[PDB]
Amino acid sequence: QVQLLESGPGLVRPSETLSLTCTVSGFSLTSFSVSWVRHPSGKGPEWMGRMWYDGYTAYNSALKSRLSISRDTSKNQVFLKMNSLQTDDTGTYYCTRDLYGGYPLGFWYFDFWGPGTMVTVSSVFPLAPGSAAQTNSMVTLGCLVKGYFPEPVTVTWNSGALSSGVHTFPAVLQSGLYTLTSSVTVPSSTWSSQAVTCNVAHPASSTKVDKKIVPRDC
Amino acid sequence: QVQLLESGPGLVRPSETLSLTCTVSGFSLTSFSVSWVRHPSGKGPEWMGRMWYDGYTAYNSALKSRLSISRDTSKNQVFLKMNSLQTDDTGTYYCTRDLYGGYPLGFWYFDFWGPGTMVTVSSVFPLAPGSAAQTNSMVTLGCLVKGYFPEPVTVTWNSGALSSGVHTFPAVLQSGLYTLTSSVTVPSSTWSSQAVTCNVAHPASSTKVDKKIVPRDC
Amino acid sequence: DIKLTQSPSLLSASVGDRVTLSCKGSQNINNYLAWYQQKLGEAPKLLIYNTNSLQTGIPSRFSGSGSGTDYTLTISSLQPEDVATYFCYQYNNGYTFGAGTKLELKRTAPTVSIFPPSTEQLATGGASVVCLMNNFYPRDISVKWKIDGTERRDGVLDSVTDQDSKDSTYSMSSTLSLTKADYESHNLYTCEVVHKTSSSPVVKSFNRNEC
Amino acid sequence: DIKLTQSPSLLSASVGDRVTLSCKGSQNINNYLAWYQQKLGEAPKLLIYNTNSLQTGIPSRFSGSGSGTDYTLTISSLQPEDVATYFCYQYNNGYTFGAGTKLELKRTAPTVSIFPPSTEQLATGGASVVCLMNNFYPRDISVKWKIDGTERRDGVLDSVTDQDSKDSTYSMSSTLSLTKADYESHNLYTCEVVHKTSSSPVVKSFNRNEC
Repeated sequence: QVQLLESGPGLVRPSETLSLTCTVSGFSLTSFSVSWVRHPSGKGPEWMGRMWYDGYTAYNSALKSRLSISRDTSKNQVFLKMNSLQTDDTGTYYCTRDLYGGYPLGFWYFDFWGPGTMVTVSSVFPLAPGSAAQTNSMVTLGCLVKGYFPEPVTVTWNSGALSSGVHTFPAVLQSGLYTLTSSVTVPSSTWSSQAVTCNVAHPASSTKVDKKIVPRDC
Repeated sequence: QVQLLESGPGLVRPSETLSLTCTVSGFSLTSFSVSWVRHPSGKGPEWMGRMWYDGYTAYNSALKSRLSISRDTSKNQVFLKMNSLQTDDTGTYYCTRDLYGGYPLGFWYFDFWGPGTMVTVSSVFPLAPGSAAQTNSMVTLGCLVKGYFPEPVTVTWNSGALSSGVHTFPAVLQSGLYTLTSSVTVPSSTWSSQAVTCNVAHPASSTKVDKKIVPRDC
Repeated sequence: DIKLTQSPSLLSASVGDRVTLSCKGSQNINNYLAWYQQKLGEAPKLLIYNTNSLQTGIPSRFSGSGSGTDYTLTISSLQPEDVATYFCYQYNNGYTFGAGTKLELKRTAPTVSIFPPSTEQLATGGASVVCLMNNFYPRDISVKWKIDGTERRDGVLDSVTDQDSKDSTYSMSSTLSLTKADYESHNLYTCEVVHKTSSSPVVKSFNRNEC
Repeated sequence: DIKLTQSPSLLSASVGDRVTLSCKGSQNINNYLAWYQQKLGEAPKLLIYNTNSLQTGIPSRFSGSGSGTDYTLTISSLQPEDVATYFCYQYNNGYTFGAGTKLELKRTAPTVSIFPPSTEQLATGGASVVCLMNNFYPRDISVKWKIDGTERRDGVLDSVTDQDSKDSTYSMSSTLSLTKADYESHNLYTCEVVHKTSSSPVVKSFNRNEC
């Protein structure tokens, strides 16, 4: 019954100050430890600091000088604050639960683009056969989420009741903007009678798009 | 890589003595100059004194008679002590870096309600729909941060993972008290399933309120 | 020292529009002038200095010119994130700023929503109703606090926010406030807006124990 | 602290195959070592901990083993959903991870389909066509975006996704995008594939106002 959710800005200007918030369920911050671990885009995990059960805090020497952890029982949170970023503090930052030395649960997951620019909502256009595919059980659809940045998006298909045959490829970088293109397979039966729909989200642009993804007519 | 942070009282009784602290980063106080500049509430910028690289200090004739600057290399700070304030000296005070004549960098920003009165923690009541708004993607919510002094409070919704659509109007004065009301705007999806919360902070009354906005029931 | 004068106290144009800003000292400023840009709750930024020289990061639509006394900052291609307050600083004689010059942009339309007192906010003999108006333009709105037919035109204050780094609109909160008393003394609670964007007026309502 | 080393950086075997992964500290780590698995865009999973001790969910093909300095994670029966990156974490001295070690299986076979712009996607001065290219085995392929006859080479950009948890295949989606314009300057739109798990390629096509 242990959670561990982490909130924080999606974008931070360099120079600035990053500040996330671990918000624990299922236990007591005075009877456990929590710490911050990051995955610097293009690197392996790195432990940053640890926030003891008795208030003491320890920092990764290297990351110490500018990173500082603390907590607030009453509301049940452990906080970061890292002043004087770089571009190469970018990536997803996680907070964890800690036992005899390592971490049993925790880690629901959290990302985190630090360049000097801003956001930019995603642009969702469907993907469908130009007549082509018809009677084969089995037809693949898709749903090109384009032009968004800092970083992820996350589509689900049909309110995630699909799942197999779902296939969201990574995304590459344009004239400074990210775009992907996720797809879905599915028997012809479901994709008449019954409707298949993608269902986009870009939480640093409170975007919550949903494009049904009907058959082409021409 | 140049920083320039300024610490100082929030409130100062009249008569008293104001005293701030420029705390430089990225340079050497024996190889640059630093000065104090202010923005008297309801007026334009005013240069106060300058603290050379060689120790000499220079004052704005006008402000000279009661303002006096000095520094402490070792710890890297440039100080300001201004004896005999008025309610005229109110407003944010900044310290700067200075080249060939003017300032390149520097300026973090730091306020000064300077009256003969005391603080007053903020009062955080929620803002939400009398049933009203339901299915439209977009729901606007908010918080009413009330009855606090001196300036400033700083609201951030969902630990600042929101941002898009975050609106915090400036505040107005009451029977001697400030109160402002920041608001947020989110897709109805995110309102239910997932929780939107504002975060209040009132530095000179070490207040750190957090009011989650649940949906009205009536 | 020298007094610096920034002629157009407030000036507004539109993306694309090339704008020109002024500042003139009361004594030959012998080309020692600098333009610092503000931007609500942020520290001033040095755009150009020594009369006409782009700082190491300010874009090129920025440009300085002048001769003792009269100087000028011109933005050849108003961008939408240029809304700011620009101050000129003169250091030939003795370090002085300028009143500054606000700078706005163009576009037009609104949006509304009302909010009653908190189950908390109430339980305190206080009940504060609010009417918020988001991302509207032009800056000119009008508000109307009316209760059951009524229209209590007092006990209400409101603010506006600055023009947007993003979609050049304004915003405006306004809150009428009263007792847990007469606020209890009514079901009905309405606020008409009125922009231009519309002739017929905008108005959202609410009824006591309803939410 | 201790530096952890994780010898084959990348190692690939086949379902069934019993694999063995290494990690060795620069100082006796006695026996506090932990293996965390990561699996692309998920949070790492604790497989075993202080040296050889199956977490309460990890199956039993996982299994720890070592003595100060040198440790080892073997997977006695590689399944297909084990491709991931495994990191070893050392907390005897000071709390450091390892470069990690990829782990790919091995297998073989493709599958394709093309998609022109959206009424929408088109309607705003742009057309982006995009050939998908699902659950194919030898990760390497290679495409070719034609156009009546024409073969525009760029203005495309693709990805491939990771090795499946389930059916150890990759996938690869790429687009080619234009102006709306010359889009709207052809009827013919085609994409040849080319794998291995055919000599003759593969290519699907698509004609303007047809769908």
